[PDB]
Amino acid sequence: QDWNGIPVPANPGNGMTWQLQDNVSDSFNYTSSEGNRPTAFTSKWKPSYINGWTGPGSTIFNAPQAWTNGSQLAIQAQPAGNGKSYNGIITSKNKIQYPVYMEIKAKIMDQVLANAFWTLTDDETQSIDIMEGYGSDRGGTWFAQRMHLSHHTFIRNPFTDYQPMGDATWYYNGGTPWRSAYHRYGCYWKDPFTLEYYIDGVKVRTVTRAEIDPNNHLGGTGLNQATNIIIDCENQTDWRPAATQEELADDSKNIFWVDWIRVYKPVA
Ligand SMILES: OC[C@H]1O[C@H](O)[C@H](O)[C@@H](O[C@@H]2O[C@H]3CO[C@@H]([C@@H]2O)[C@@H]3O[C@@H]2O[C@H](CO)[C@H](O)[C@H](O[C@@H]3O[C@H]4CO[C@@H]([C@@H]3O)[C@@H]4O)[C@H]2O)[C@H]1O
Ligand SMILES: [Ca+2]
Repeated sequence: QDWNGIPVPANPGNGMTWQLQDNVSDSFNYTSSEGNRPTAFTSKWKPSYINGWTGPGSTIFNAPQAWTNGSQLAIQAQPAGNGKSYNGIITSKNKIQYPVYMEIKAKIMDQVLANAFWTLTDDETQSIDIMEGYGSDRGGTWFAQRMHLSHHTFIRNPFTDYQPMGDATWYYNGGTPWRSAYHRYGCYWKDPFTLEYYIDGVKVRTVTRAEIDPNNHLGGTGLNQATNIIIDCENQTDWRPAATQEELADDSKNIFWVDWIRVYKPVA
């Protein structure tokens, strides 16, 4: 695999080591697209959201915009007309649950669109955002230069959304924009109350119990459910400027590239 010899940066415990979870890991070293979906892909992933929802704001999730090129997954955006985009997404066919380390090597788009690697339960109440980036300087240099590290707890009806909002939820890298290179974005979901984030193999943030669910949307369980993996892009016009149609058409800038995803659990 692509990550051969790259250590897992999280601590598996004394007298423990890390073990790869095959069914949610992929080096994406195959070619695939709409009408050419091989087993290497369909055994693990589907190019759609976890249900029929087509995305927030000006997003239109669309299967053709997820594909692979022999070495990387492309999560692509396209013009949809009427101020909207078509947006790539994949989701896992298999669930994961703490304790679990999950990491991608990826390069976000030079777009105002969100690009994210995240989890979401079938009931849509629990989410971890391993990363959520906004690449273009047209969205503000402040955003282009920061990576969002967060999680959500929801009540579905009426819709109520909690995430931590402390300054440490947006991680700065000296002014280098995140669009400029591939980085490794990782998170150890250690238990329902403990999340650690890792960028380029370095621990950059720890979230503990008080920040997990202070409004009690989950009734005291914390982030405890088996959940789905998602990698997507979104046109989040409820709070972001809309992408222009020409930006969405520019294929030198409209692809969120993921070289690989790897997932491990701690073992003796
Ligand atoms: O950028 C990546 C993500 O980052 C953060 O994680 C965000 O929290 C996440 O947005 C969320 O994704 C899901 C979970 O909660 C919201 C949210 O936008 C989303 O789910 C939809 O929420 C809307 C309400 O705003 C609806 O409740 C919708 O329900 C659907 O209703 C019908 C159609 O399909 C089924 C769905 O449940 C139903 O039969 C939710 O899907 C990302 O931005
Ligand atoms: Ca690869």
